[PDB]
Amino acid sequence: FEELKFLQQLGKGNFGSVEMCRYDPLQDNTGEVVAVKKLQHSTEEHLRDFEREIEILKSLQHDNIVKYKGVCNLKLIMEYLPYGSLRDYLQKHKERIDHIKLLQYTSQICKGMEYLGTKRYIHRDLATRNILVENENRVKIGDFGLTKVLPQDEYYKVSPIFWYAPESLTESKFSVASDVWSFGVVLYELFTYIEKSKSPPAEFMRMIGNDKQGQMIVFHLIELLKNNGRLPRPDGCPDEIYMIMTECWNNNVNQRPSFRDLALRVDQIRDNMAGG
Ligand SMILES: CCS(=O)(=O)N1CC(CC#N)(n2cc(-c3nc(Nc4ccc(C(=O)OC(C)(C)C)cc4)nc4[nH]ccc34)cn2)C1
Repeated sequence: FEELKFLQQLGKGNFGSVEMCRYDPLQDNTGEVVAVKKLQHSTEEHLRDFEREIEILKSLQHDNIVKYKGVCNLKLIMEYLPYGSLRDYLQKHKERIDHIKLLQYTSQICKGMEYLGTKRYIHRDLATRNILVENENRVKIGDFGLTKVLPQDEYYKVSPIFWYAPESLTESKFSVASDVWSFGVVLYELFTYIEKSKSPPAEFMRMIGNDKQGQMIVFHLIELLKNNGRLPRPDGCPDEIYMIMTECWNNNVNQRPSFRDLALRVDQIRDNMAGG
C-alpha cells in the first residue's frame, strides 16, 4: 500500500488512532477511500503488540469482520464503513430500529464471535463502541487491539471493567466464556438503545454507590457481581432475550452458553417474533 491523504479522523484513542484516507494510486483522485489505524505513542512495546494485531486481522475473513487491506511507524489499512460505530448509528436511528432489526445485529455479532473462536482468538474488548455499521443491514466487529491468540498449551491471563467477567476482574483470565459475558453486556446496550443514563457504567455506579473511586470501584464491582447483582432488564426488552443476558452473566464459567448456541437462539427468537 502506497504512502494516502488524511481526510478526517474517525476514531481517537490513548494509544490508537483511526483516520479516513484516500489511496489515489494513479493520482486520479478516484481510488477507493480506506480506514487507516496508526499508533499514538509508537513505542517498542506497542509496535510489537500492534504488529500481532495486523497479523490477526489479515488472518480473519468473515462477513461480520472488517476486511483488512494492508500495511504502510506502521499503518493498518482497513475497509471504510460509512455509518461508523453502532452506538453512534443506533442513537441517531432509535425510532427507526425495532427489536427484530436489533436481533439482526445481535445475530451477526454472534456469528463473527463464533468464527473468532474457531481460530482460538479471544477478543477481550467486545462492546458496541467496537462495532461498526457498513449499511443499514450489516454491522461488523471493527477493532482487535486487545485480541489475544489462545496459547498452544485455554485461557490467556493478561480497562472496561463494566464489560469484564468476574474471573477477569479477579484472576485477569480471559477466554471464550469471558467473551460470552461481555456479549451479554453488548446485548444489554443494544436494548437500552445506547441511552447514557442507562449505560452499564452509569447503572453499576448507582448500584455500587458513587461515593467510590479509583480501584475501590473494582473492589465493589467484584463483591456485587459475586452476590448475584446484575444489570436490570431494560424497559421494552422481552423476557426471553433478557434471559440470554443473565445466562451470559453466570458466575460459573462452565454454564455460560456457547456462541454457536446464542446465534441459533437469537435467530429462532427473531423469526418467532417476526412470524407471530
Ligand atoms: C482503540 C481506540 S481506536 O482509535 O483505535 N478505535 C475506535 C474504533 C472502534 C472500532 N472498531 N474506531 C473504528 C472506527 C472506524 N470508522 C469507520 N467509519 C466511520 C464513518 C463515519 C464516522 C462519523 O460519522 O464520525 C462520527 C464521530 C462517528 C459521527 C466515523 C467512522 N470505518 C472504520 N473501518 C475500520 C475502523 C473504522 C472509528 N473508530 C477503533
